[PDB]
Amino acid sequence: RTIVVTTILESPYVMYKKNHEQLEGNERYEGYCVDLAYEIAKHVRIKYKLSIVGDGKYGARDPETKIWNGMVGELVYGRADIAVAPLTITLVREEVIDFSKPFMSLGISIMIKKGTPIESAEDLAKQTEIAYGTLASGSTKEFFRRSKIAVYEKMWSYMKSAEPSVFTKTTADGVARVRKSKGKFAFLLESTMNEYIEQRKPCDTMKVGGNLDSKGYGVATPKGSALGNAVNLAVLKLNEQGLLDKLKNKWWYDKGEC
Amino acid sequence: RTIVVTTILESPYVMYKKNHEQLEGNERYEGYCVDLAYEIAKHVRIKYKLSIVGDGKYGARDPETKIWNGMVGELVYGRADIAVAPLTITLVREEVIDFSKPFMSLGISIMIKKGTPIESAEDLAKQTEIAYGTLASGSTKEFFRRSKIAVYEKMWSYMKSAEPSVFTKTTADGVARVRKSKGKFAFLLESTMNEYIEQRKPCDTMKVGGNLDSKGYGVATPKGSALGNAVNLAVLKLNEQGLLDKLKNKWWYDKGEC
Ligand SMILES: C=C(C)[C@H]1CN[C@H](C(=O)O)[C@H]1CC(=O)O
Ligand SMILES: C=C(C)[C@H]1CN[C@H](C(=O)O)[C@H]1CC(=O)O
Ligand SMILES: [Zn+2]
Ligand SMILES: [Zn+2]
Ligand SMILES: [Zn+2]
Ligand SMILES: [Zn+2]
Repeated sequence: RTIVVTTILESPYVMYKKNHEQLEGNERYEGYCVDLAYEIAKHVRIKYKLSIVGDGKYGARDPETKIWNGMVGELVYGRADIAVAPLTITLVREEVIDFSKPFMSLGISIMIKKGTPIESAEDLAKQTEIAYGTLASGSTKEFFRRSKIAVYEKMWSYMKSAEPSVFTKTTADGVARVRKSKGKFAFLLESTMNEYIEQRKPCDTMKVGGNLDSKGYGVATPKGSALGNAVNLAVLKLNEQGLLDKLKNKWWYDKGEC
Repeated sequence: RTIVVTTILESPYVMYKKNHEQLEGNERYEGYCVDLAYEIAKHVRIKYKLSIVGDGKYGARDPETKIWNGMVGELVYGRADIAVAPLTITLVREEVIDFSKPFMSLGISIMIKKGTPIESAEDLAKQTEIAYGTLASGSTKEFFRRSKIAVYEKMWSYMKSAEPSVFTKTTADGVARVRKSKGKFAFLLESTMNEYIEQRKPCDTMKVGGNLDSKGYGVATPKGSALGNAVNLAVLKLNEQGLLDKLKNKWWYDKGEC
C-alpha cells in the first residue's frame, strides 16, 4: 500500500522545483520536509506519495462546526496516513492526532527590518508608531489570543483592533510587509522561518531578542495509527545520527545568501 | 486504583524535605519532578504514590543478562505505571517504553571549577593535564561511546582507559570531584544539572561553552499504555499555560545563591 503523506507549501520545508510541471510524483517537490519524508519512509520501510493538503491549511477546529480542517482534518478523517510539515505541536491538535517527538525546535520571535528601534516584545507593546502582527491564523496568533501575561494581553488587544489589519495570510506577505514598511512593521513568527528569512537575499531582516515560548514541529499520524511507533522511532534515529541537524544546515545555512 | 509513579533522587528534581522522617507518603519529597507529578496527577485525574526506584538507576539494558534496570526496568516489567524524572529521551529507551513530549530541554555540557583554562570540548581533547569524564552510565556516556565525530571519538578513547577512573557514580560525586581537584578535573554532564550546580554553592563551578547536542526529558510509561496519551496531553497543557517555565525558575533560579 502506498502511504499518503500530506504536506503543505512553505519555504524551505516544501517547495515546487522550477521544472515541476515537467516532472511527476514526489520528484516535483524539494525542501527540508521532502528530505525528511523520504528518510522517514526509508526507515519505516514504506512506499509513499506526497500530496498537498486540499484546503491549503495546517489544522484548526471550527468554533461552531467543530470539524477539523487542513492537514489535521485529513489525518482525523481518513484522507492521509501521515503529515510531514512545519506543524506546530499543540495540545488541541494532539487531542485528535498523534505527534512524533519534535524533529525541530522553535519559538515565537520578532522579525524586523534592520535599523528598527525595537529589541523586545515590551518595546513593541509600549509604542504605536511601529505596527506589528502575526499570521492570520495558526498557533502564533492563538498564543497571543490566550495569553494572560501582561505584555502579551496588551499586544493581543492592540493586534485585534489595529487596521490596516496587522494580520497577513502567508509568511511571504508578512515578510514583504516588513521590507516595504521602512521599519514601521515588525512581524511575529516562528523562530525557524525568521532564521530562514534572515539568510535570504536582501539581507535586510533580522530576528531581535529571544523567543516568546518553546515549541516543536512534529510528524503527525491519525490517533492509533499502526505507523505511529515506527515513525517516532525513525525521527529519534535521525536525530541521534545527526541527520536532522544536517538537513537544517543544508536548507537554512549552506543555501543561505547573507 | 492507585498509580505507582517511579522516580529517582536527583536535585532539584526529587529531594527529601528536611524533616522527612516526621512526614509520610508523597509529602516527604520536594522538587521540580514532585511538582510535575502533582500537576500530571491533577489533570490526568488519578491517585498516585511516589516510589523511589530500588536500584537508584535510570534505565539501561544489561549486556549479558539483557534485563532492563532502573526506572525503565520498573516500566518494562510492569512494576510502575509512570516514570517522572530527568530521564533522557533516547531511541534505545523508546524502543521499550513510551515518552511524553519533552517537559524540559537540554544538552551535554562541560562543568569546570572556576579558573580552569578550557572553554570547549576541543580544548579538552587537545590536552592531558586536565582530566575529564562522565557519569558511569547514562545517555551522556552513550553519546561519546557512539560518536563518530573525531573530537568525541578522541575524548571517548581517552575516557575509556584513563586511570584512576574518570567515571563517577552520581552527580554529587562528579561535582565533589570537580571541586576537590583544584582545576584538574572537568565534568561532562547535562546542562540542566550544570546550571543548577552553578547557582548552588559554594559558587566555584560554572558551565562553559555550548552544548555538544540537544535532547529533552520526557515522562515515561509502559509501551502502549492507556495512560500514555493523557500524560502527554497533561505535559503539553502545562507547557502552554507556562507552568513548566514557572517550575524551572522556581527550582533553578528563584533560590539562586550565586
Ligand atoms: C505557516 C503556518 C500558517 C503555520 C506553520 N506552523 C504554525 C502552525 O502549525 O500553526 C503556523 C505559523 C504560525 O502560527 O506562526
Ligand atoms: C543523572 C543521571 C545519571 C541521568 C539524568 N539523565 C540522563 C539519563 O536519563 O540517562 C543521565 C545523565 C547523563 O547521562 O549525563
Ligand atoms: Zn536514513
Ligand atoms: Zn482594516
Ligand atoms: Zn494544573
Ligand atoms: Zn581504575
